[PDB]
Amino acid sequence: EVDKRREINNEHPLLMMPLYANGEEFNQGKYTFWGGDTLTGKWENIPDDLKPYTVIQLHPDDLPKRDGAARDFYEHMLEEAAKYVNPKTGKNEPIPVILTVYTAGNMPYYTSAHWLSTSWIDKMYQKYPNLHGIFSTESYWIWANDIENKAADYLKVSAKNGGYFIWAEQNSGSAIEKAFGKNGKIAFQKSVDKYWKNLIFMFKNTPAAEGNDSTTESYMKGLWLSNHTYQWGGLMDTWKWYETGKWKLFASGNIGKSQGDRQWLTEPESMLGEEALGVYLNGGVVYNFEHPAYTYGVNNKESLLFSEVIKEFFRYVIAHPAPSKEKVLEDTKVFIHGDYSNKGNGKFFVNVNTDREQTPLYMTGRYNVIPAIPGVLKTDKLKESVSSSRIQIKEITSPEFSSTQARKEYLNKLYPMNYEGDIFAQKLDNRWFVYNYKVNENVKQTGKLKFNSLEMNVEFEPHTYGIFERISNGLKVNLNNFRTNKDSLWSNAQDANQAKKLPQLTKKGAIKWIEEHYIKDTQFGEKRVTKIVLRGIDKLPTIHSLSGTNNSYDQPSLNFDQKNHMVTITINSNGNLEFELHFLEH
Ligand SMILES: C[C@@H]1O[C@@H](O[C@@H]2[C@@H](O)[C@@H](O)[C@@H](CO)O[C@H]2O)[C@@H](O)[C@H](O)[C@@H]1O
Repeated sequence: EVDKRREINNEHPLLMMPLYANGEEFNQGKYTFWGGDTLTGKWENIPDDLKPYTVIQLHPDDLPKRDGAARDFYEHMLEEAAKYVNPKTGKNEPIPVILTVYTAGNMPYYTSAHWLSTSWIDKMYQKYPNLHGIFSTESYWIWANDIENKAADYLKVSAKNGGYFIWAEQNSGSAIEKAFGKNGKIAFQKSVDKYWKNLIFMFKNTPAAEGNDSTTESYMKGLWLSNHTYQWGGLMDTWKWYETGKWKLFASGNIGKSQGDRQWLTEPESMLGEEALGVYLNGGVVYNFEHPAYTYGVNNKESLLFSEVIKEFFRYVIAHPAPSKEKVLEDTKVFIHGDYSNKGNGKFFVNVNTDREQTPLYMTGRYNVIPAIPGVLKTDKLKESVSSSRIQIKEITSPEFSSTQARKEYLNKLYPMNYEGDIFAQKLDNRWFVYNYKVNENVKQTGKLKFNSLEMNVEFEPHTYGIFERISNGLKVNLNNFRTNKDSLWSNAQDANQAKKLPQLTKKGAIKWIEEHYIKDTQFGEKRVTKIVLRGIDKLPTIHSLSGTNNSYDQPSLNFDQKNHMVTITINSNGNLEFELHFLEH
């Protein structure tokens, strides 16, 4: 094993920071990125506390589809990264980079990445110590005849150099199963046997109409737990709103895949945090997002989605490392072996822990994410673990998984009910994680959570998550319900028919909209109410260390009922929020 170029694990998580090449400007002799970020400027902007956990991911986007274009662009940017000087200290501090080397099956009619040989990648790794890895993303819809063979070579060249091969894919058309050899293409299977410690496997939740979110995430987790990948994570994509045909928030009717650039702007900001919790709570540690202009920003500035949701979430997962492999193994009661593609794909989990076929959220944390690996793989390394002795490893073809009802009846024997209410909640140590699981329905949810004898009842609007930690002197609360008003994008359309017929915003138009109406002159959402009721409290709690998104919250209201030893906390806000309540139990 050659020494790893960086650590990627629960204590050293990874936020990929995408920069997409502007191929139009490349044709004009310029080296630029869509949205106006620069490599140096973006890196400089990254808060210093996050720099150790953040890597610039170059993507070749619409560079010309000809030999040399991607190499030229990439070499230019690798040089810029390598030569970077920290202005505050005058020292050369090479910027860490991941290159996107494979996408859309590397077809020459789809991507300039086609013309990036493994020889060239090896050369770049050897020339640039700051090249930490290479990335393959989104080939499920164009599963090239040699994709597994190519993937083996990317993993091997990364292992040769101590870098990581990172692959983001969704289980559409059995993609994840095929990657590991389902249909007899076993080169990557063999590569992973040798080099899994240099592999990161991520979901890519883009193709949302196909509903493969839960099954792909199950596989990512299972592959990690069974030593087929070093770590896992996910790429969470606001284009899901386009893929599923949604339009104005909460509006009825479906417009199909007709208004892409309006659609990728509309997903509520805080919903990205809801998605990211599924990674974190299940031991994943690598995070990436699209569309980058909305999820990260433009012109070397942070979007509000980034500053108020993603940045704060990522800081949280650094301060509170995700559960380790050992911990997740100890907690796992059921591990599935077999192909979801033969058991309804995403339908497998509908009415088990997801509320519908097309969602990136869960409706209960009772089972967490049930880990699985494809049928082609073996569970030998899983069983060799000192931490796997109490796991029931079950074939997906088992009677226990034959129907929705059978799944719950089986899982309920091993995963006890641990809260009440129709809401998502999951407990880790002294922390309850809660969110409203509605996607595009304006419906409040309620739940009853306990910390031993202390009862906490919550009421949440959609697009709201919270983290409630019992601390020695009371409760720490982190709340995020940040959701700006996107109705302006949908003006002039009273119904779905009209919305479908709107003029296209276009890619350039959406970037401009972000600049003119999101980075500045933002149409913030209305403050909305969250309720928290604590029962079993001695005296009126005190509030401490209150902070959050500027101008986004009223002072929380505390109403203590001495006779009933309870307090009702009413919050009116739209943003991230943090505070501690200090109290004793009765
Ligand atoms: C092949 C992929 O292209 C880009 O993503 C596409 C988006 O640009 C958009 O068209 C959505 C629509 O749902 O589909 C995408 O496939 C890249 O961002 C991605 O990394 C792939 O290269």
